[PDB]
Amino acid sequence: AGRTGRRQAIHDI
Amino acid sequence: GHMGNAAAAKKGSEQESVKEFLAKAKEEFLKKWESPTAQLDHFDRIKTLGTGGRVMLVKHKETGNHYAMKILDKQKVVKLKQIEHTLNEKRILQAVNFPFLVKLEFSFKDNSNLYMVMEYVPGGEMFSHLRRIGRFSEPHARFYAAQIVLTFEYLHSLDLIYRDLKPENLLIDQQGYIQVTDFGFAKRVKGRTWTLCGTPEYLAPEIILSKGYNKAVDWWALGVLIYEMAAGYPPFFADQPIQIYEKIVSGKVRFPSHFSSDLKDLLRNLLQVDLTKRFGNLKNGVNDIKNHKWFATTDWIAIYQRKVEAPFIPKFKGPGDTSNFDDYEEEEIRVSINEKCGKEFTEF
Ligand SMILES: NCCNS(=O)(=O)c1cccc2cnccc12
Repeated sequence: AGRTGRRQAIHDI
Repeated sequence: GHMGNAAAAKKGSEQESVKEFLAKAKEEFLKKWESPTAQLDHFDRIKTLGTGGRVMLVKHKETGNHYAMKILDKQKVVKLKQIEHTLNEKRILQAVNFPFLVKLEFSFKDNSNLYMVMEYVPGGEMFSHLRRIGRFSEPHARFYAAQIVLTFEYLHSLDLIYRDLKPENLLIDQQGYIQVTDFGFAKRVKGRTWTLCGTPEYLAPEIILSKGYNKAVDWWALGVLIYEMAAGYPPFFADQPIQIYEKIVSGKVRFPSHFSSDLKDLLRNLLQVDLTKRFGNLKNGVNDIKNHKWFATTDWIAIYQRKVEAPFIPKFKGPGDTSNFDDYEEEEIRVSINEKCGKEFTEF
């Protein structure tokens, strides 16, 4: 199981 | 050896020509970095192409050319501490020049927003096509991967780190070639940098572990991309970011049984936790990648010249066609009568 949609960038931790 | 006389010399001379190309490219980059517009009412807004900023298809009123206009809220950029990143994005895109990097055409700001007007790439995101088809065959994935290798060879030679490789940020152009977008985490980095940023599935372990890391995080990300293109899913896969991070740091990669041994070898050397061993970070530099067996059929010059037949050519229904993009909720572009964050964005 995991993320199949578009993935947002992270800016911290 | 592996190569006979003619092969060995041809490759050596090839590598020397790359050095010469890169030296000239750096001259041109630095000149533009040293001596670098429009306004909103010059464009008709048509449709939103992506959200995250927000990117809209626009049409230039005087010429009728279509463009992709990135709109950033100045207040949102300040709150998220992305001021420097957003200045990096504009300045870098303004100065680079490479066939697989999206071209910035105009940039400007108003009371509420920053705007970056880029070439419109109508074939859609690699992400959509990948999720639709499932996975790419190895030759198909290799065609795209070769373009990323060349793009990173170019960027890294300019001491530019990219830091957000993923299929969402790779657009397919009318000839089936790649356009890299999204330079918001791109940065001039001679050596180490420390910002925790990127997309979870694509982060190298040294980022997650809060190390001062270097341009080799881009080569790790290339391994993630190649894996995801060839498998249909990335190597470190979980519903929540913390679970993703735990898998990355373990590093224990498993491969589909349809992966060739050449592909697995390449990926074990890119998805290498030990930086003294990671391809792209060693004495032989990018040539460890370009000369790997999985790339033995790749004519690097022909890829650069766009003379290789692409595995997939998007259906192009005309100028302004958005049929290769998903639909998004459309929001007003509201411009306050009061200037916001003028001091923060003076250099923009
Ligand atoms: N990160 C998602 C990439 N897609 S996007 O943001 O809509 C996007 C961003 C930058 C340039 C583009 C050119 N043509 C189409 C889309 C463009």
